[PDB]
Amino acid sequence: NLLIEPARIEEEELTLTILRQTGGLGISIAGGKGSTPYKGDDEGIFISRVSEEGPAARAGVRVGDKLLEVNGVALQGAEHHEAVEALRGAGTAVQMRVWRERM
Amino acid sequence: KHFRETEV
Repeated sequence: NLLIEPARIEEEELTLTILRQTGGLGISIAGGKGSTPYKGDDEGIFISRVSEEGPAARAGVRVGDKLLEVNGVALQGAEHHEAVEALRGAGTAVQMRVWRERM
Repeated sequence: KHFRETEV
């Protein structure tokens, strides 16, 4: 019988839960309505940096992830300062719904 | 306009 051909995950949406440490969430975000897009014409919010061995890294967040929701509140159409505020106010466990195109 | 990036 013929060899199995492995599957290929092309893209995903996933929810990562970051446990805030004294230093913060261990990420930078970039983007926002009216701002210079992080990617193409997409004015959304993206994870632009992930601190090595910080909380986000341990939670499985990756640079390039598009940040769709913070604790269930959608960031679609948000300005940069609004996304920063959502994240700073998200409490101890921060559920991050992201879109990941690079596997 | 600016590229906006913030550590959180």
